[PDB]
Amino acid sequence: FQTRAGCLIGAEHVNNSYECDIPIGAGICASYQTQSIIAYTMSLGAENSVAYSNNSIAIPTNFTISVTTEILPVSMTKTSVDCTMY
Amino acid sequence: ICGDSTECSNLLLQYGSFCTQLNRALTGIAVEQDKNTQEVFAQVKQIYKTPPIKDFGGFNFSQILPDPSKPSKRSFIEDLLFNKVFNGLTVLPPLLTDEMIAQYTSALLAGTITSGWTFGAGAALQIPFAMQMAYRFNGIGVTQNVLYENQKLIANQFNSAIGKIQDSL
Amino acid sequence: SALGKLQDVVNQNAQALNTLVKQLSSNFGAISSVLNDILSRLDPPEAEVQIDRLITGRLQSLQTYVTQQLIRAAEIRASANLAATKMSECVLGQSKRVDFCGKGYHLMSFPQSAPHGVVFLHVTYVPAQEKNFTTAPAICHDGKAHFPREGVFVSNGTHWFVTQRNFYEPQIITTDNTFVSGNCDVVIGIVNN
Amino acid sequence: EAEVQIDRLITGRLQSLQTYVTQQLIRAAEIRASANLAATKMSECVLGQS
Amino acid sequence: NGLTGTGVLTESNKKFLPFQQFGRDIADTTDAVRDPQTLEILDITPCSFG
Ligand SMILES: *[C@@H]1O[C@H](CO)[C@@H](O[C@@H]2O[C@H](CO)[C@@H](O)[C@H](O)[C@H]2NC(C)=O)[C@H](O)[C@H]1NC(C)=O
Ligand SMILES: *[C@@H]1O[C@H](CO)[C@@H](O[C@@H]2O[C@H](CO)[C@@H](O)[C@H](O)[C@H]2NC(C)=O)[C@H](O)[C@H]1NC(C)=O
Ligand SMILES: *[C@@H]1O[C@H](CO)[C@@H](O[C@@H]2O[C@H](CO)[C@@H](O)[C@H](O)[C@H]2NC(C)=O)[C@H](O)[C@H]1NC(C)=O
Ligand SMILES: *[C@@H]1O[C@H](CO)[C@@H](O[C@@H]2O[C@H](CO)[C@@H](O)[C@H](O)[C@H]2NC(C)=O)[C@H](O)[C@H]1NC(C)=O
Ligand SMILES: *[C@@H]1O[C@H](CO)[C@@H](O[C@@H]2O[C@H](CO)[C@@H](O)[C@H](O)[C@H]2NC(C)=O)[C@H](O)[C@H]1NC(C)=O
Ligand SMILES: *[C@@H]1O[C@H](CO)[C@@H](O[C@@H]2O[C@H](CO)[C@@H](O)[C@H](O)[C@H]2NC(C)=O)[C@H](O)[C@H]1NC(C)=O
Ligand SMILES: *[C@@H]1O[C@H](CO)[C@@H](O)[C@H](O)[C@H]1NC(C)=O
Repeated sequence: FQTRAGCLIGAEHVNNSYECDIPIGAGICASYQTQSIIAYTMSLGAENSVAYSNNSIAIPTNFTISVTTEILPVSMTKTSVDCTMY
Repeated sequence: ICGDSTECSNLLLQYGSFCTQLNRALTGIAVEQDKNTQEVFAQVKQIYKTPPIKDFGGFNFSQILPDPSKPSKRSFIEDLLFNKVFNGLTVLPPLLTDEMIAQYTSALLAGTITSGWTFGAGAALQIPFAMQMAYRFNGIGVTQNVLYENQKLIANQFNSAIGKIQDSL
Repeated sequence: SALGKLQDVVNQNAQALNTLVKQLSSNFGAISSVLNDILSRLDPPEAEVQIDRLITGRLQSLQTYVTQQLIRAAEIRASANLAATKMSECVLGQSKRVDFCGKGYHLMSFPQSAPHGVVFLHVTYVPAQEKNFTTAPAICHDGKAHFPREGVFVSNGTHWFVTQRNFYEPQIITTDNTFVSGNCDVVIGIVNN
Repeated sequence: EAEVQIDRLITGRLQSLQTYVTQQLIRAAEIRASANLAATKMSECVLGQS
Repeated sequence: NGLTGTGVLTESNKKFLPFQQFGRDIADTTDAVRDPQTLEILDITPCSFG
């Protein structure tokens, strides 16, 4: 199969679009489905038209409480090398 | 360094692993270039589309909305921007094409024209565009009647000021 | 019972120290990689020429290690400054910056310590189960235009209410939740009620 | 005699390649901060009112 | 004639000047040549790698 990233051997080119799994490049990704290795154009997401008009409004009637995590590196290992003994 | 000659290539082995380090460094900076784009543009879950009949209270977004007869389905102003700007060396392509990034910006732009700031906090909830403009006027400390009584003037000023970006570029 | 952004730092630093250790076994164009085997079977005038190539190679190894540590410490400092700013603005206050403290309307945050980092637990409010309604900018009554004080005018199909904009809680339109400004002939979309 | 002359080229070319790779690390660390600011402006000016 | 290299030679659409014997581009790599018997100029392309 000929991509714009190069020539790809050993993967079948399907026609459906999934989320990206292993990036090949120039818009192509690969994944292990079903049992074989397939290559496809990635999808950006599901489509959605909003019911816009000039006198319509959507107002929520309930809510959820969400808790999510965020991880950040603060520090690293302090190392010294004696330049002469090295 | 050697250019396919076994004499130079054997002498090079005496230098250890300098050339595995250099490749590791360049690979580490070529992966983060795609990470850079993913975090600016993939800020939506859905790809939102704008309605076919576009009446936004007098505001006119036609020079920044996608144009089907154009290359890569870009907006009119995204085109002016794309027109203004061997031996062991290769260039790798980016993971997202330019078509994909123009798709991402048109989904952001249709989300904001149509739902205000609600789609960045949850599900998109539609609201008429002038009522959204009135909420934004409230957010800077002006009352809403000042928008509703000056709607046509505010819309004309906005249209005429979007028309000047296009000239200056 | 995830942490790859912390394991990446550990792995990159171990991978650099391993390369520095392993470059101690290259000749760099000398006869031996071990200095004692040049010293034992050579005399000073010719030991010196072989020792100088080892010195040259090992100095360059060490300099590459130190430059790449300096570039990586500057990336760790930006991360720690961002984590300090999140600790001040997300744990010691409530933020209005969108997406700064999680997805949704920030309510609060809790810190937790990690091996070389920090984990923030962000509590946010996410609205749910939206319904459709008809809206109007203003109400017209007695030849006057009425605007909501804080909310929106909504119709369930037959009746008009005021509600707050994030939670549906309909109330009667009175002179206590509205204010007046002008006639009902200038604003585009007034309804009569 | 060609070993001594090939090593002089090897040393120079290695130096030049490694200078190229250092200056790219320093330039990428600057592009990274610009993209981090662009990601914050997309959140705070496009999906909100600042 | 002494111009030594390796690659794949194709026929070209350049036009030298009668005294010019080979061409080179920016970065000064040889990308064309004249052969000394046909008096025809040939494009030089590096042999695929990756
Ligand atoms: C929004 O503004 C654009 C101007 O950029 C209007 O489109 C052009 O209008 C002129 C004047 O009639 C025409 O000559 C062009 O053919 C129009 N199309 C272009 C330039 O692509 C557009 O009509 C405006 N929208 C509304 C609803 O008025
Ligand atoms: C508000 O009303 C609109 C328009 O009536 C609804 O939009 C529908 O969206 C679906 C998408 O699955 C379309 O197939 C329908 O044609 C649309 N119109 C309908 C059902 O009349 C929208 O779903 C409504 N919103 C809510 C929250 O109920
Ligand atoms: C819109 O809401 C109004 C008021 O909530 C509804 O009118 C009331 O409906 C109840 C139904 O049991 C009656 O008992 C009341 O007498 C009605 N009038 C009042 C309270 O003043 C109306 O039915 C709703 N309309 C729709 C289409 O749902
Ligand atoms: C909002 O849009 C609706 C429909 O696009 C407008 O209703 C039209 O109003 C004009 C004049 O008021 C009529 O000539 C059309 O026949 C109406 N359309 C339909 C389908 O009935 C409405 O005027 C717009 N403005 C608002 C509600 O303020
Ligand atoms: C809302 O009610 C007002 C009256 O309170 C209506 O105003 C009348 O409009 C007609 C037609 O435009 C005029 O001929 C009358 O002179 C108006 N009377 C007054 C007292 O202003 C208005 O038309 C109504 N509008 C709707 C949409 O119901
Ligand atoms: C080099 O010599 C050969 C002959 O030894 C020439 O080849 C002739 O070229 C002409 C074109 O001008 C042809 O019409 C003849 O058929 C060729 N003959 C043979 C035997 O090959 C060639 O032209 C000479 N070139 C130079 C530059 O001297
Ligand atoms: C993919 O879809 C295109 C539709 O244009 C079709 O021509 C092509 O044969 C399809 N390929 C496969 C493997 O189904």
